[PDB]
Amino acid sequence: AKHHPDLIFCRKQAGVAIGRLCEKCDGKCVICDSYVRPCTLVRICDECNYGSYQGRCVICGGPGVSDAYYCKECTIQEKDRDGCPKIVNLGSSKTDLFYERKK
Amino acid sequence: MFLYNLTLQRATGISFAIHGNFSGTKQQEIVVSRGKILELLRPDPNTGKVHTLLTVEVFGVIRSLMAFRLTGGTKDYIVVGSDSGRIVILEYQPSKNMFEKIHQETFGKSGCRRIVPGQFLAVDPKGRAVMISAIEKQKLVYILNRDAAARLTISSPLEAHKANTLVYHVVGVDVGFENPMFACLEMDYEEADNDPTGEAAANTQQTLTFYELDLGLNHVVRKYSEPLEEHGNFLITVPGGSDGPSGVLICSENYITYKNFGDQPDIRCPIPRRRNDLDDPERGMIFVCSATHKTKSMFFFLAQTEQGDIFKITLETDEDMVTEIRLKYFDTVPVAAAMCVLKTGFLFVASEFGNHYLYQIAHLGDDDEEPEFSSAMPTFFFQPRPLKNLVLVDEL
Amino acid sequence: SQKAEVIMNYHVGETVLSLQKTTLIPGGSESLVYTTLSGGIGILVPFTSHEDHDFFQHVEMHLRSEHPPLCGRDHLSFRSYYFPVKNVIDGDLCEQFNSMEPNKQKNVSEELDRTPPEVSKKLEDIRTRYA
Amino acid sequence: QLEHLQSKYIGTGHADTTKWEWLVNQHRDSYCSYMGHFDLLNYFAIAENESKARVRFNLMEKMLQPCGPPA
Amino acid sequence: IMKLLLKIKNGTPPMRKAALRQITDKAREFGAGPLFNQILPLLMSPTLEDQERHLLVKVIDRILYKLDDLVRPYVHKILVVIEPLLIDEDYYARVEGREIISNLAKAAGLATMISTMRPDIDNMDEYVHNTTARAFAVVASALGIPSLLPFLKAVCKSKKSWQARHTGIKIVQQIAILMGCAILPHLRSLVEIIEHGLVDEQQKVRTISALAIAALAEAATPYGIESFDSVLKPLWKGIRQHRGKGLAAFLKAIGYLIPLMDAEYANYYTREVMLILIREFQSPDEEMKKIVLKVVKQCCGTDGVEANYIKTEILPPFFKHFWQHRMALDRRNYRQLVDTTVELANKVGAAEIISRIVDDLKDEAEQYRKMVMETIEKIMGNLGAADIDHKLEEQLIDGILYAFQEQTTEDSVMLNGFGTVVNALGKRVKPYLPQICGTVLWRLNNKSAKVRQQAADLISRTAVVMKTCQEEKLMGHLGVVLYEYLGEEYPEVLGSILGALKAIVNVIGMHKMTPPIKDLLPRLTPILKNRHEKVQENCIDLVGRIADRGAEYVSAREWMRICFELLELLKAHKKAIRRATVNTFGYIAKAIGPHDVLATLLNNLKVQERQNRVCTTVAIAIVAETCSPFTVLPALMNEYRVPELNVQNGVLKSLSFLFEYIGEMGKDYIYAVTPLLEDALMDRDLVHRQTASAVVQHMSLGVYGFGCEDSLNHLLNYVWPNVFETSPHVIQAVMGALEGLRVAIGPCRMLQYCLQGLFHPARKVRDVYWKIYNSIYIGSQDALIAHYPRIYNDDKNTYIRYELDYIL
RNA sequence: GUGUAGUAUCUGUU
RNA sequence: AACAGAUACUGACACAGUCCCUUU
Ligand SMILES: [Zn+2]
Ligand SMILES: [Zn+2]
Ligand SMILES: [Zn+2]
Repeated sequence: AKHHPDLIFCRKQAGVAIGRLCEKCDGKCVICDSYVRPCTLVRICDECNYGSYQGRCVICGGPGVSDAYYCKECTIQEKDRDGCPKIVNLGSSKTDLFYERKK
Repeated sequence: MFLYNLTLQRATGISFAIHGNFSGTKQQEIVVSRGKILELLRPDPNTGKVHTLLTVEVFGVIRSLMAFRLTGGTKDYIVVGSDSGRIVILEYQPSKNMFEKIHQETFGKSGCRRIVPGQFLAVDPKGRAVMISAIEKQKLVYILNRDAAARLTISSPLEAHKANTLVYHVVGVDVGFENPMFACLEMDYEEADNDPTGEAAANTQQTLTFYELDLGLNHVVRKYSEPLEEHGNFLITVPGGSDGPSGVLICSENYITYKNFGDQPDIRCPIPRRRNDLDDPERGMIFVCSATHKTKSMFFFLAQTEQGDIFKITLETDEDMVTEIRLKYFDTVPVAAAMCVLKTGFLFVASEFGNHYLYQIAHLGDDDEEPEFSSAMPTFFFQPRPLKNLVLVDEL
Repeated sequence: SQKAEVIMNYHVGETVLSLQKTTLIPGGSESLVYTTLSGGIGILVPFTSHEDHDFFQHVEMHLRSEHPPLCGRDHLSFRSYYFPVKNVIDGDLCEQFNSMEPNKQKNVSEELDRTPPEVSKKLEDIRTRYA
Repeated sequence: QLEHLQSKYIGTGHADTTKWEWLVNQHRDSYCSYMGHFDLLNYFAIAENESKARVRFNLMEKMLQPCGPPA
Repeated sequence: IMKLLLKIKNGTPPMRKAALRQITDKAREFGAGPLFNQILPLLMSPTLEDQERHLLVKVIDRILYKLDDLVRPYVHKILVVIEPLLIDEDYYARVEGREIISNLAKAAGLATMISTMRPDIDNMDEYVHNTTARAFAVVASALGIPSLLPFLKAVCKSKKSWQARHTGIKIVQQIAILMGCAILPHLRSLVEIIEHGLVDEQQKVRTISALAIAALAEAATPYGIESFDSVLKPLWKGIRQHRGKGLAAFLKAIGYLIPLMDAEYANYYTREVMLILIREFQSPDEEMKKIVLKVVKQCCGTDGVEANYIKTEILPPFFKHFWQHRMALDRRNYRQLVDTTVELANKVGAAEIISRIVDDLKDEAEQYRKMVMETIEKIMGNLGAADIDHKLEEQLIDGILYAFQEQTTEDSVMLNGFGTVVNALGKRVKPYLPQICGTVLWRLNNKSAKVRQQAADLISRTAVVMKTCQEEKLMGHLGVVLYEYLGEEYPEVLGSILGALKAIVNVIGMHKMTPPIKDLLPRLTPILKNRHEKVQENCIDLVGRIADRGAEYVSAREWMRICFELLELLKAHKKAIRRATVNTFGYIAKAIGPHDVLATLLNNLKVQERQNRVCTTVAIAIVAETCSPFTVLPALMNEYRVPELNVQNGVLKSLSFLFEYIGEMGKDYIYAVTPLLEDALMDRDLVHRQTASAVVQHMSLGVYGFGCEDSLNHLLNYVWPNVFETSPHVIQAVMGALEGLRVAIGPCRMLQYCLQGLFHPARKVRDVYWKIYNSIYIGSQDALIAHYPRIYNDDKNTYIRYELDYIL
């Protein structure tokens, strides 16, 4: 997601695994969050696709439902040839929201 | 104002001319690579004429080309490294007369870059792994395997990066059912970019390095690294395992050397010089290309010189230890960028500038009038003469 | 002071050492014949109608869409290697239609609102006229 | 973060970058490009009577220490 | 500093954030010493709830990131305070402690922290030992394990006490647990370190060594069998000579080791362990039972074993000893038994297990019914229904309806199982459909409004199979009944009914829908005002479906009323409703002319709600896309002239969205919007330039390849002077616009622009020019090769590429 | 309505 | 210039989420 500067990409060398998206993140681009013209499949590194993490959401980590894709603009800009777009951080909004809810 | 591009004649300049069994039959074909055109040729085994079957265009710059076959298989494949940051495996279809893409994997950006692999395409002699490398710092290893449905599969790439290094040539080492290994002509530049005086630019020499692919642990590690004497330009793979020994032949200026890891004293043989040569003695002398004709009875190498002389290298060895290298003058042909010797006794010469020729080997050139040269003998000279071991049958 | 405007760009992929405009076949139209350092001989020809231009552009777009380059390159990115392509339609990609599989042939032709024989004739007519 | 992406790639500079190393990168990339394309190598091998293997070897040799020693 | 910490501890979010920024930036200069001296007691203060602890660990993370070297004399206290956070029941707390310790490790010498943690290794407390082991695990995960291998090798053989060896093996196990498959290159060293403890004599070290080797085998699932070669015989002896906990640990280790081997080793070792497994099936302890269940499922899921072999030995005792009702209490045994049964079904076949279990499918117990329901549902999901015969499917149908008709409480398990079974059967469920319809209708009738929603979900699930079975009359009757049921009060049941209606409408077309849409849409109109998420979602999807495909049966005045309803609905707190709303606006603007809808949307750009205006702009762009752009573009450009700032921002954002939506057919509208973009890009306000840069980026990416560089050059000339800004959002917009223009125009023009200030004397300009140059360089450097400028060489350095000057 | 990152413009005290 | 207060704005930013190793 491009709306949170704190998040961090893994972007290691990609493997043969295919990324997945949950219900909330379905139909989006893993780089810019765009609903227009999915173009190319998303692949992730074998460290991300291991054990419990297998078949989870690329963006937030929820249960995987549908495949991930790159939008046409990212493919034109060759932003797809950069490594696994899996997010490794947990974010500041999520933890604070959880703590506020569990107040 | 719009224009429409058309072509009347395609490029006829060969750059890579690998050979193998692509039709799945007992007949061998040649896959030549123009600048951007992929073409497949079948020489007539009775009249010697060369025919063309497929002339597909790929819309890209082909930088490397090699073929392999899986152990126990009959049909070879084609591996392509190009300006696109992908590696592609192809397969010929005699029924449909087309090339089918079997696999493709992306590893980086596009274009002929410095730190994006695609220059060198070494492959394992048995067919268990393939390696793609860049001129600098980037080397990736893929593992090939077969499934229960008789189809090839590919694994995730394994990285073997190395900072501040340059690669001259990469070849696969015939290890004989052991862990696959790759040999490269590396050369470092870290310190030379930090010496204002400039002597660190000198005293820097190439190092021959071996990369062993650990199948059990699924990672690649470099084991041996020995400095060299001269600067090599390309390597040759020596058939090993059950037939012949392992190791690689290193070609340098005015020399040829055999090296092998573990325990081996290297053997060097100087390149014979032409008799009554009119050239300036200041310049050196190197090889340009080579070939291999391994066979059940024995194996021999071929090599092409700058002047255009074909030598015939034969390795003499003990039960398992190599002793000397024996060079002999075979014939002379126009300078070529790639040579290939097939069964039935044919030689295909892909000239780097001009027409292409096909020769038939009538004699192997042994114990003939001309003498032989050896590393055991304590600057040899030879007299070039018209063709004796070759007969021209076709011209392209 | 005064500057000239670029009206066309292309990337042949092979160094060109001769450009010369003349007529090749008697009774035809003149064209810009060029020859390259690798041994290729090509021509560049203009369209005789706007409908032809739009038709060929749409055919090229569809073939680029469904018939990608064999070695994994991007055709538009290849033709824009140094400068973005301008006002040139690649005829080799367009003529690659004639050797494609029948299912894809009918699919593309129906997207063209034509039958495959009509597309073949239309592609052949310009070549047999200019060359 | 954009700066992590650009840091890894080899060739990128920053504020405290000198001219010699910038042109060294330019020359190395130019040599690699010459090695890459084919017809440009044909041009170089026709302009001077040298085989393509010799031209490739010379270009590889020039990769170490181009543009002279540093300051 | 104390005031800032107190303000962060409690207060309003704005002043809290301000105090956080101050106590970061200025307190870095103030010093780390007093900072920690005042912060640590707050976290170590007892009886403190989690909010203050989270805020304090956040501020410590920030100051530690900004102050790296100065925290060296405080690592002991930082570990004391943070280390208990490693053991917690909260995933977030565990994670945050993990990166806290990782950042501290990366900001301190490894030897320093190793020496700090040495005195705490020799302890027997369940807290200190485990926390220290996990701290060592995360520290070794950072910095690379080879830097810690010699220390572990030394400490595993310590003769001061056995507990040092126990801690070493536990550290290895925790490293395997946390670091994962990133240990494969260094497997043999750890195996050699732990095998000595494996072959030891004390029970504790034997058990911990077995656990660590199981963890290593689990880390290396497909690889490493050769590295596991000095431990096979100790395990195959220990299984026979041990009872109790050690036997369980050895069984776990061998079960994890089994999948790695080849076929012959697999079958030999799996029977050699099958003897003890069959012996241990009747173990009174539940932990041993779940362990042997895991082991047997691992053995079954291996290439080595054989279907008939498993059928002849494993199946009878397993079914006799495990398929009972006493195990239903615990969740772990529930999961393990269900998954093991599913894996066995995958191995031998679906029928061989379904025929065994369908008989007791309808057992009087409820938990047993849940168990069989889940097992059958998973088996049907994987295998399907090709292996089921006539009698088997009849029994399955009778059992599933009998179980579903007796629903004590709310349970998604039975509904999911019924849906999976009916979907798997397919056409074969045709004779059973009327009974299902009658039962679901009866369950939908009344009864406390708790089963009606389940019936609605069930019919929404089975509508597709009734469609494939050619039973349109029954689903039409169900649809009309749901139509009279549209007026009930409870929100969840209403949402379920709406979902069922939407499913039916999708299944059977609107041309022959038994309740006509002319009566359905006016009924649905007042429902949209219900401020509940569950109702609103399904209502808006149904309305959008009707608008998209059944727009022929509705009058324009009704469309205008529902358009006002959608304008109200654009205020929802959830994004899916807003996306559905904008799609409905697009469908309506397709149904009618794009004039009445445009006026309503254009008048909504003054609601003083940021997300509402963004949604309205997206809706305007969707209308402009579904209709032809030139119909609505003059209206937007005229609307741009309103003196209000938000209206202009909305117009610019709508233009950006429209240019993103239309890629190729957007070159015909560059001229129309060029003067407006030039006006927007003027240095008066930041947001105008930001949004104009976004428009430029999207347009340049869209028109790429079609030769529109002439106007793009002018737009570049107008957008370039904005790169010397400081606000991050404008910076991001400008960089995106520059990248898009580089793609559309070419690297030569951008290189010419950035080539002048690349060596500027000012330090604050070179960095910006270098960022721009790096962005240009990473993409298409091979063109930069041909676009470089000629440099004249110096006295000692050659700067001219003489190879390009050769002439033939 | 609330919380997570940022930004701009005004006013008071040194 | 520093401290503090107030008012506006951007990010198709988010809304019982759920934790998916927590080890003997
Ligand atoms: Zn990753
Ligand atoms: Zn998600
Ligand atoms: Zn995208």
